[PDB]
Amino acid sequence: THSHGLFKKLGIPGPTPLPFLGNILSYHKGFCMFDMECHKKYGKVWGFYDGQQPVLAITDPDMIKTVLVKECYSVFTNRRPFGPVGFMKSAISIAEDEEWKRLRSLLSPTFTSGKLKEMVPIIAQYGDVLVRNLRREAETGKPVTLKDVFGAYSMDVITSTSFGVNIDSLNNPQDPFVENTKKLLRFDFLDPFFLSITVFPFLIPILEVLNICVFPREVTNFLRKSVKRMKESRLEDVDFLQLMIDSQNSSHKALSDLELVAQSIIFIFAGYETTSSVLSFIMYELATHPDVQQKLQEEIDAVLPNKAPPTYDTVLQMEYLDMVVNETLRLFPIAMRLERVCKKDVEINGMFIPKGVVVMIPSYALHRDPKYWTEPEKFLPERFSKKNKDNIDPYIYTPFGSGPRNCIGMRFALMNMKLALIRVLQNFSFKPCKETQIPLKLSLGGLLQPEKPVVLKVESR
Amino acid sequence: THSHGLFKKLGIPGPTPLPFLGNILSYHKGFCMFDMECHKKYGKVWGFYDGQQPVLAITDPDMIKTVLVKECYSVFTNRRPFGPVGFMKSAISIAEDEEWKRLRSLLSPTFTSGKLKEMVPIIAQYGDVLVRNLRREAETGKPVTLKDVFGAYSMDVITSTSFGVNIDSLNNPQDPFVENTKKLLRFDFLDPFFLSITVFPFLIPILEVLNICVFPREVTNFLRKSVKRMKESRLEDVDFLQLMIDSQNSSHKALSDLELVAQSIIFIFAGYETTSSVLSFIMYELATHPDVQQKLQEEIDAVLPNKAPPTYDTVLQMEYLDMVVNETLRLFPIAMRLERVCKKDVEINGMFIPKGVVVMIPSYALHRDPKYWTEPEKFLPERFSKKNKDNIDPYIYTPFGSGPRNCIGMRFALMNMKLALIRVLQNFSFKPCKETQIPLKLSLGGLLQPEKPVVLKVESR
Ligand code: HEM
Ligand code: HEM
Ligand SMILES: O=C(CCc1cccnc1)N[C@H](CS[C@H](Cc1ccccc1)C(=O)NCCc1cccnc1)Cc1ccccc1
Ligand SMILES: O=C(CCc1cccnc1)N[C@H](CS[C@H](Cc1ccccc1)C(=O)NCCc1cccnc1)Cc1ccccc1
Repeated sequence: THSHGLFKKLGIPGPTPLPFLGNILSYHKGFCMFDMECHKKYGKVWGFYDGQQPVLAITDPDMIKTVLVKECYSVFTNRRPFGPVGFMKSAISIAEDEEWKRLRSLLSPTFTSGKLKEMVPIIAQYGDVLVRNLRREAETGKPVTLKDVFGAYSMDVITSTSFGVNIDSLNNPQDPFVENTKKLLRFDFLDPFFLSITVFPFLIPILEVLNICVFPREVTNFLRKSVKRMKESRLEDVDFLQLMIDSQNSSHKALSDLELVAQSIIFIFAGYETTSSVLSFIMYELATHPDVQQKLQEEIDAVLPNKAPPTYDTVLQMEYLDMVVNETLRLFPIAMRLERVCKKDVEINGMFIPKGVVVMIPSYALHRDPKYWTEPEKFLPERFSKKNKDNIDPYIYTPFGSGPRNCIGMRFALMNMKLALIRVLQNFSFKPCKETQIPLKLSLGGLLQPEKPVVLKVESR
Repeated sequence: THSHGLFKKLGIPGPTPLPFLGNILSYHKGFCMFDMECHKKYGKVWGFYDGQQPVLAITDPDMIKTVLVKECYSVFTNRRPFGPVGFMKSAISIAEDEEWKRLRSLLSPTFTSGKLKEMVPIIAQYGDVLVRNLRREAETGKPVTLKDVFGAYSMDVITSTSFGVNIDSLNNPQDPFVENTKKLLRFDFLDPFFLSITVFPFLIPILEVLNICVFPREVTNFLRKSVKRMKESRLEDVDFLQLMIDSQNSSHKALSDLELVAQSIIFIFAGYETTSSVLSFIMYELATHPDVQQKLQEEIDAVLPNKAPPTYDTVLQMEYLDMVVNETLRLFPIAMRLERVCKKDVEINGMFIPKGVVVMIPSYALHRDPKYWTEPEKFLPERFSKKNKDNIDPYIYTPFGSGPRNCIGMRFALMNMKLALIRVLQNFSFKPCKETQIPLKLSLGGLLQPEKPVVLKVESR
């Protein structure tokens, strides 16, 4: 209990921390639930201890804007440290302060709406590959596991948009380029290893000296040379790698070759498990709400008659599609929490925040708060219609974060997912099976994933 | 050899580092000598590795000013980290960045020339106590160990100028207030413990979690309550404690009670072993250069006839006294090195310095460089006469450092030592004994102290 008396001093409420452990025994239900209960017992602001690390939760919308936007560069610039990360210290999502601001500048033009429009015909091709692999499992006439057919598509989109490799991953389950990227899995921070790091942060330097890394030494070594091969095989003869190779031919130093590999890995990590997981939560909400699934299939047939191919402009045209995606992200925000490290002794919105405190925003707990959402746990896509979309505080619904450090690929991800939904709904309908978990139970761990894999019926239109 | 390829890349020369150990095996001769040899083999700029920590030495005067003065706040603000320090993180000599700048502001008025003039009659009283204890060892007619009679005086000056306690330490060898302060000893950074920290910096966080501290848990606990007792016994009824208690009755927050204890300990640490050690090196240079000792005794008798008591104005009046003190500090600069941590990727005086590099200035090696000193190893106080004192680059001779982070007590220390020398030379002469080590050999460790304790003859005038 070295720093366990800080919140009691400031008068901030919170649960009682055990020595050394702090409040980590409360994670037995998961992040999403320890947050909802704390929002209940204590109100708009409270605190707790991840081991000896004090964490200050905030739920006031005006106070959130100061953290994420206003005092972002001056105060709350970096995320909660974690390791050992090895060379992935150069990834944008991990870099801090000034190294981060240089990386955010060198990679921001990579994610403009102009570059995204040139990636659309490439991503659309794997929508067609997604249909043929789903039509073979539809004539199978038995339940189809979503995260396998969506994982194959998300894998396909990543390998092509980031490196230019074009593989049918579902029909090439043993390709070298596919074998490595499947070993990249989302970090479970309530799992044994990362919990020990939370209680023993002093062990992080020991692991760094042993070259141990949370990113496996082999998948990283496979890409560190694949890039340097492609940087010397494409050279000389619209992928993320090309845009980064173009960037180092000009804040204010060019992207290094190892920094190039770091961002490529972070893009694969980001677009792989997120795209396939969100697409799973959407089809579960459509199969259990056939009214929604039918209405969306009709909007798709109006913009794209004769099962016409979707384009960049035809996708941004659909609004009920954007309503369904936003509503699913409300009930299942894959981030759950937003966090920033306080680097100074500052006073925001009338409250003293000392240096070293981790400020946290419980996104999951705010997405299901009745103070802003009518019938929160119900899947009602009408909240985001242009009639009611104005009653939504942009600092309560933050699926992609907010401020200068929000998700840099928010819009590649939306385009990637909407293109998949359109082609899938132009050829199939989705019914619930007997083994379909209803209602869906979230995993008690540190990931926003279903307890049991989603299984649905798939029929051909 | 994680970061052992940095200097080889930049083209900077330096000795070959072993894996993990780096260049630490070269410290078998000491700091002062590994520095002189490196100044020889490599020139004006070189580098080496304290374990995995790269250290860049610089010896160009214009490049030193940028580090210590110009880019001090922007780049080279903090010293080389070391621990575990516990609550002594709040000491000014240890605090970093903005916490340091706040502490330097709150304690700068404590060390003005105005406050020092009010401390003179107090310090002068223990000059008289120094004489009587030396006159009893003069009629003993046998060699007198200097660091025992000067340690008693330096102890006396510290307890009175910092807390107001007045003890004859040499005749009260068992006083509670004297027993604790004698347990404070200068850190030997070439000793087993601090060398292990250099090779295993990842062990510092482990020791911090076990409340282990390089400052003994007992001497610190004795002063942490002695202050809070005196802060409640003097309250309510010219010491360093009073000036700090006055400071917390006004950048820009008042001094905390624990921060008060931290600075008091750093003042005791500073003024104790330094004052007694420098006074030992001076009397050794006077006893082995009787021409100097006689000339100074005559200058003292001109300003202060009839063994008149020295005052603040009569001390600043003497110039040969100031010449002797400066020349002794040239041959024995107790700091040996000046160091700063580079916090940015900067380019100073036409050289790229990457982040995380420790910039080092070899003070001992520059004080004995023939490129600026004629006959460097000879004790010639005439270098600092107002005739030749202009041929001395203020960035080569830096016994008290330079820039915004120089020694805050440079001038309390000079006044403390000169007052002792005057009273001692007004009553005694110092002859060398048979056991007098001639020439004096410095210790092969990490401290600038004699191999054997200095022993001299003392006769009454
Ligand atoms: C449904 C899909 C996705 C969602 C919901 C999502 C959400 C988020 C959230 C909540 C953050 C943290 C924002 C904050 O801390 O304030 C974030 C950061 C980030 N995301 Fe995403 N993301 C998605 C997909 C992607 C994709 C496909 C990429 C591809 C490059 C990507 C790249 C990044 C990066 C680089 C960051 C860190 C930005 C920085 O630190 O400067 N994300 N995302
Ligand atoms: C012969 C006596 C002394 C000598 C030669 C000496 C020399 C030095 C040197 C070389 C430095 C480092 C400067 C740098 O890093 O640029 C320093 C720092 C310092 N000294 Fe002294 N010193 C002496 C006595 C004292 C005394 C009596 C005090 C009493 C308070 C004191 C207080 C300090 C402090 C607080 C610092 C750190 C300043 C900071 O980090 O802001 N020193 N000294
Ligand atoms: O720091 C923390 C908190 C540490 C902690 C917690 C509790 C206790 N003790 C310590 N967690 C994130 C840093 S690692 C993040 C992990 C990840 C998330 C989703 C999918 C794959 C991988 C990652 O690799 N992201 C790459 C890019 C990406 C991934 C997903 C969506 N968009 C973009 C912070 C973070 C969260 C979300 C998004 C980005 C970063
Ligand atoms: O950081 C370092 C380098 C660490 C390292 C080295 C090698 C390898 N790996 C790591 N060393 C100093 C920080 S501790 C200093 C120690 C000390 C010196 C003299 C007397 C008593 C105590 C201290 O307690 N000083 C208090 C005030 C004082 C003491 C003496 C003279 N004036 C003022 C830096 C420092 C040097 C000199 C002066 C101040 C600070």
